[PDB]
Amino acid sequence: PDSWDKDVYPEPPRRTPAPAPQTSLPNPVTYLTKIFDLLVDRPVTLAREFIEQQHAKNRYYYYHREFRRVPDITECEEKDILCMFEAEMQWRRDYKVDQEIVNIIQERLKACQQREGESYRQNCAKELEQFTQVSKAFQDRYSDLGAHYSARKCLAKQKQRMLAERKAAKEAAAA
Amino acid sequence: TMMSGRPGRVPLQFLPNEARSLPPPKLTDPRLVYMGFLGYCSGLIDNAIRRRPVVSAGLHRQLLYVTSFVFFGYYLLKRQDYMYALRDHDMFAYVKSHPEDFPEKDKKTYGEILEEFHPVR
Amino acid sequence: HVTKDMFPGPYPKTPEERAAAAKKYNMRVEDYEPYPDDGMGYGDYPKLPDRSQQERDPWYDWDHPDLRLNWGEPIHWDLDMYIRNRVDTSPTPVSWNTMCKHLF
Amino acid sequence: GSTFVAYLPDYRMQEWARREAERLVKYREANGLPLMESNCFDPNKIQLPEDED
Amino acid sequence: SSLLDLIWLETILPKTTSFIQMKMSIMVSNQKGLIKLYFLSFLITIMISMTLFN
Amino acid sequence: MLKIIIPTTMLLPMTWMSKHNMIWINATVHSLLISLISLSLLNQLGENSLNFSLTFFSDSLSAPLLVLTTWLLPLMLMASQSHLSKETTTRKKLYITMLILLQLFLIMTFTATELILFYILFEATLVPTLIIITRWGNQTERLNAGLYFLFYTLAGSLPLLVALVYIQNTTGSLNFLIIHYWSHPLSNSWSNIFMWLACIMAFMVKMPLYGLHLWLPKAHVEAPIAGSMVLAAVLLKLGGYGMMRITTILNPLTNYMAYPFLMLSMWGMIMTSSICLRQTDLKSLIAYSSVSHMALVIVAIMIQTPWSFMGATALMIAHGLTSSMLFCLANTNYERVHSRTMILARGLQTLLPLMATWWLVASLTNLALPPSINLIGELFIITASFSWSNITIILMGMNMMITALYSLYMLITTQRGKYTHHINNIKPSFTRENALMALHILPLLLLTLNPKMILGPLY
Amino acid sequence: NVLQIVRDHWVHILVPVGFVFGCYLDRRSDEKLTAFRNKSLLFKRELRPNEEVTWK
Amino acid sequence: IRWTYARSANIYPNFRPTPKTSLLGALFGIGPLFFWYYVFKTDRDKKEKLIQEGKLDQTFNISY
Amino acid sequence: MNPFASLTLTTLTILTIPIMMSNSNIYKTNLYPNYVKTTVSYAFTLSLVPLLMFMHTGQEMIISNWHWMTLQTVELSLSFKMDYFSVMFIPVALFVTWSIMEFSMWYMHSDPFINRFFKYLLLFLITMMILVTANNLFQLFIGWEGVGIMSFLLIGWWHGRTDANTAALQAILYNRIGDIGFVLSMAWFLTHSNAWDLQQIFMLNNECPNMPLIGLLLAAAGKSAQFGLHPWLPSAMEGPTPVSALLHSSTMVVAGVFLLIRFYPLMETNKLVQTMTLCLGAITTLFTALCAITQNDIKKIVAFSTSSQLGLMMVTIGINQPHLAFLHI
Ligand SMILES: CCCCCCCCCCCCCCCCCC(=O)OC[C@H](COP(=O)([O-])OCC(O)COP(=O)([O-])OC[C@@H](COC(=O)CCCCCCCCCCCCCCCCC)OC(=O)CCCCCCCCCCCCCCCCC)OC(=O)CCCCCCCCCCCCCCCCC
Ligand SMILES: CCCCCCCCCCCCCCCCC[C@@H](O)O[C@H](CO[C@H](O)CCCCCCCCCCCCCCC)COP(=O)(O)OCC[N+](C)(C)C
Ligand SMILES: CCCCCCCC/C=C\CCCCCCCC(=O)O[C@H](COC(=O)CCCCCCC/C=C/CCCCCCCC)COP(=O)(O)OCCN
Repeated sequence: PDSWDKDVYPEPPRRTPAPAPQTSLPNPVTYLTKIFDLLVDRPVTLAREFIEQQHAKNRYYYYHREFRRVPDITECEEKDILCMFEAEMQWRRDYKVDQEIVNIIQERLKACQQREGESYRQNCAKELEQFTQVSKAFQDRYSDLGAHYSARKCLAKQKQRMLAERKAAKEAAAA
Repeated sequence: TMMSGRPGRVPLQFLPNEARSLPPPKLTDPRLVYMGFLGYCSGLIDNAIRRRPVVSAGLHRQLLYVTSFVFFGYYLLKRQDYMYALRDHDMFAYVKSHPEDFPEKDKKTYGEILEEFHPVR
Repeated sequence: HVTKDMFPGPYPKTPEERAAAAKKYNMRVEDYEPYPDDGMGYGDYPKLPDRSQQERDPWYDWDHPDLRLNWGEPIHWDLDMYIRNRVDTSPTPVSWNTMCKHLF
Repeated sequence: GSTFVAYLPDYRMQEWARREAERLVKYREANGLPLMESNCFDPNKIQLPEDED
Repeated sequence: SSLLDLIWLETILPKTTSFIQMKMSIMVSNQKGLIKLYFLSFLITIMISMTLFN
Repeated sequence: MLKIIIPTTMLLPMTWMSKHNMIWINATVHSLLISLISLSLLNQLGENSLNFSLTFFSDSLSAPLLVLTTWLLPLMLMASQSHLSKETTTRKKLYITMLILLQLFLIMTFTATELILFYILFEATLVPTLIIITRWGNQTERLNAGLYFLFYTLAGSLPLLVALVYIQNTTGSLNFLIIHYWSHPLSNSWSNIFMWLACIMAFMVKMPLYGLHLWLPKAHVEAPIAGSMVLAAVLLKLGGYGMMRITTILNPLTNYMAYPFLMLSMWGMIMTSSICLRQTDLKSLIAYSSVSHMALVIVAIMIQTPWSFMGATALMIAHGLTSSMLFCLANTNYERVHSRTMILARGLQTLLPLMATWWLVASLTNLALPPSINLIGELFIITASFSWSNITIILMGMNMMITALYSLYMLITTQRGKYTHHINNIKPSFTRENALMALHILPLLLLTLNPKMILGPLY
Repeated sequence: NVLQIVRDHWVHILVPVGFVFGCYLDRRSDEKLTAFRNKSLLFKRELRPNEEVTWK
Repeated sequence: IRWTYARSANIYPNFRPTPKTSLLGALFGIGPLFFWYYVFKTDRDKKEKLIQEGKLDQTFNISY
Repeated sequence: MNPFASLTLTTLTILTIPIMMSNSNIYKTNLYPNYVKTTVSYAFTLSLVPLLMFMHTGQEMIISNWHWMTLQTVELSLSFKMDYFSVMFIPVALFVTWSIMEFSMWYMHSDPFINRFFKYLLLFLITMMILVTANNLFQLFIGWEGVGIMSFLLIGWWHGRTDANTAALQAILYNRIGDIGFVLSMAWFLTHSNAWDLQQIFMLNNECPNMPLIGLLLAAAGKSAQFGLHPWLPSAMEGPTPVSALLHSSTMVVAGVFLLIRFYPLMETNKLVQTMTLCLGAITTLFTALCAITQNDIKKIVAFSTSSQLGLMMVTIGINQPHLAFLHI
């Protein structure tokens, strides 16, 4: 269905083997499914076509809102409140975006697990690795900020992380 | 602050002439309407005390209370605004005449300011 | 309709007020026994037997058949603890210590 | 009032965040970028304090 | 209910404050109305102020 | 925001100029209209807030509380309509005026851009409820209950004024936006410790914290039905709202100053729940259950994590609705028996079956049955505490267990068994009471369908 | 009957009048804080040919 | 009426500070609080030490 | 397309129609029990088809239809799992319930509130279906609490009897003791695996630690009336015979064993928890059989027989044979 992008939500070909009856006994499954189509799937499709043509009679559009990039907290003065406000709003929007990214990865992982069945432990290694990477990135970015999270606290956390990394690298090089 | 000893102050002036250079308060000022409401409440209490119909005992007396409260409130607002203008004028004059006590702080960016981070756990 | 003087009061110290409290609580003077005079504020109220409400006579025509109480009789301090829906102290065919030893 | 609350416009920007996230993951997967980045702000813009200890 | 809520938690904050305030009020207000003691205390506090805050 | 305040103020001249036999009708109609208007505030943004003016603003945390406060007044009027039948018209108008003033003060309290204005209105709310409790109270202990309720709060809140003026003198402003944006860490100093205590105690005494909760059972037992309603639904949430707003400036001291309080709640939410098992008064039982729930909310606020905050907001809303419903039920029983004791009226399901259904639904909501918002808040706070420390669950679990017990106790003692023989003045339930219970319960199950409206700004 | 029911039902007009008056007060406040209209860095937009203000 | 009044409002006027009541109140009101405080302080200190040492394996711990 | 999903959801959808009609006029007549029984029979004969489809091919599906809410990185949605266990347990449960309601139309003929009794039976059936088909821990907890509260309501059917009330409260007490462990497991899973959806829990836990499985075992012991928490099941005989026959003998009780079956991939990676499960099952079955040996009331004897069977099923769970335990269910 064109309602969603296929690349964002990748799916396997899932080829299905053709029926190969071995005995002469007619399986009731096929009779039940045929009567199911005849009694359910036809009126439903008819009503959907009617509704779709009614919608086609009156078409109107809605658009995705675009946001312009604004200077962030690292290029903000100490007590300048306006640019601080803009940086805080931009940081919050970015935060929501990363939360939705993690949501997409988690949905991918769950779908892989259910689809591959009892071979999931070997057939979903790639999704598990992607989820591990995204989870590590998100935990590094936004964990332990607190209930009153803000851009300055995230910046301070990132700065102390760079301090730790720089000290460790200097010590290893000078070891 | 103690602006009692401010030089060039007339001993008993409610409003000096230099107070006429400021924008007068509007008649629809919320403070004036509040003063009128206080006058109306005073009239209602007066009617209640004398054991009279509270809402409609004397319309003339309630009108007099409202008008007197509005008059005095307008004058009080003028005086208060003038006093605050004087305070700000003295503030700015002093900071202008004493640059050594109010140095310009070097504007520093957050990207070069190290703030300690306390994790919440 | 309740006056000030029939409400529970302080621990009785003289036999006169002891008999007065027994009369207030609708029980015999010889049967009346207040709680000990310690810090806990039991006070005037009588120390009724710790028997549960379940083991009361099921054939007596009580005024409250479900709770098996009579109107006007003194009420146990812990009545809500024994209401036949909670802990009961009815005798059991085997002694308590034997049952505990066997299960343990 | 219940109907009014049910059909409130998405002022919280849920679908906007969904669509932005979809475009970002599509771009980063097409060009090979490693999905989310560990650093929220680029290190080129932070002036770190030299220790010289 | 009885020991903690009805006895000790009531003893600590409310009852202690009430007892202290009642006792202090009794001590402060219990004067016979004699100007003799009043002016004696006036003299004492005058000398205390003279000898203590300078 | 003035579109809500101005009609509430106009409620007073309407009430005072109404006919001698039409005050209730107009009061209820226009209170419901004001609630409908205030429903618009639920539309919130993931961004900062809806900053109406320099004096008022709204947030995703203030919106549910404002909607609940506006919805409460019609219910309080319907509850108070019964027992004020033999009252003079002037005194009924005074009572309605007190209710309207209390609602107005709460409405301007929950917006409160600036902390000193918040304190002014949050202390102004003390007067109408005190007058309600000490004037239209049945018992002779109403005076002592009013004194306790007044003095606990005033003793708690007096150092808060000093702390707030000190904050304004040092930092320079008390506007919440500037306070959040210019927030700075608190150094580990004795001065800062006493600063923290002054800023926190005023709100923690009104939650109420365990050990500071002596005033609540009294103020609940001696108050009339409207007083119990308002003090159980919204006036308890003033402390939680205050702590949620004020904790932005207390970091990182709160990381270790919260230990004495957490314990007091973590143990307290157990102890009071056990108190509920042995109670001879319905009102006292519900008051102690309220203390337990608010102790859990205190734990959630002191943990200071996002899930904790959303759980605390949801629990505040759900507890307010359920407690008001339970107190309405208890008052309906009292107006028939005039005794306010649990063991006198028994077997009421045989006599009043729909009231028995209302009792069952109220108990199930208080029992935190899924998927009600009560359980949503309870579970969120439990998970956040589990992340705080894996051992907490033990206490939490115990409380949950005990909770269910006493709830069903309250359901079984009053409604099941054999009816008491000598009570024969049990008239069939009126339409007014049944409508009150329906208007209490339907919003809970409706909010269950859209939890995001009551999960706070951190959703 | 008009001029008879009015003396009893004029009081129902007060609250809706308060609401509309309330709306006007909110609008008055909005005009004052127009110091940054079409001046925020995020929403800096060139006006339409027949536009004077971004919002009112 | 007597039972309810004795259960509710006749406790404090008949309450006298005694060594038994004082000791029981101190125990039952202070012991549990400090005991739970010690337990939780030890647990959280151990967790903080493990976090600082880096040996905790907090992977996938996103919601807190 | 794919009638599996449509029929599987249609069974649960039509199981709820008489609940909506409970305010209609049919609820005030004597035809309501027959109406509910016919609805249950139709639901069973409709549900017989997806089981046939699975038998032919092995069809399994997850249906995440309604999105309840999203909490940062967690997403809670209305998801139904229709794997082998669900599509096999639904027809058996519906058949048993149909037989029980047909029997109750005779057993409870003299009860003035018979329509309320059938309404309660249908509500319990709906909550059990919700529990069985649940895909995330929140929906499963919803069903877990629904079956328990419906058991409380049905045991105390004669509210004028003190023993019925105390038995119902006892059942609530023991089930809440199990709920402690259930909530511990939910908190652990959302804290560590960052999801309540079963697929993520299965992916992220290759070597499940002791604590979540301990919580699950405690919940299963509480609801299945194991040795530590057994007396509630025999005391739950204060209720009517039809209620005991369906709720306490063959359906609600097996909830704990079913929960342990649902999480069998994680159970097989823990060796201590399996040992505890086996030991608890063995003590439960022997203690209950020993009790049933000398009992004199027939209902109590069959209750102890059911408890012994549940203990045997837990023993099967302990030795890592989940499908055999489901077959025994
Ligand atoms: C942000 C705040 C917003 C609002 C501000 C709040 C205050 C507002 C009002 C302030 C005071 C002004 C009026 C008070 C005068 C007192 C008179 C009185 O008692 O009432 C009788 C009178 C009616 O009775 P009556 O038939 O004439 O004769 C009866 C006798 O008078 C007397 O009858 P009686 O003697 O037979 O009965 C005795 C009774 C009567 O005794 C009393 O009622 C005394 C009055 C209360 C004392 C007020 C003291 C001063 C005000 C303090 C305000 C504090 C605010 C801070 C919050 C804390 C609250 C304590 O006393 C008792 O029952 C004793 C029991 C004690 C109970 C507890 C006491 C609590 C009192 C605290 C009240 C505070 C608020 C008052 C609200 C208004 C009350 C009228 O009431 C009125 O008519 C006045 C009400 C307002 C009139 C509205 C007209 C406007 C409508 C048309 C224009 C539309 C406007 C919009 C414009 C656009 C439209 C086109
Ligand atoms: C009694 C006998 C039975 C008769 C009834 C039989 C029929 C059964 C139907 C009853 C419930 C069955 C469940 C069916 C649910 C369908 C409706 C639901 O899906 O809508 C919800 C909508 O419900 C509302 O969100 C919740 C109601 C609002 C709650 C406010 C309460 C009213 C105000 C009163 C004062 C409040 C006081 C407390 C302070 C807050 C959630 O929808 P959502 O997925 O999201 O999006 C809607 C569609 N969009 C995408 C176009 C927007
Ligand atoms: C239920 C009743 C509860 C009542 C409230 C209990 C909490 C009491 C809070 C403490 C009282 C004083 C608060 C002061 C307001 C905060 C302002 C502040 O913190 O500024 C400090 C000032 O701090 C103080 O001065 C506080 C001193 C305390 C004096 C009053 C003592 C009151 C009793 C204290 C012990 C009880 C507190 C906890 C009680 C718990 C509730 C029972 C720094 O001032 P500087 O001198 O300029 O800085 C020094 C560097 N140049």
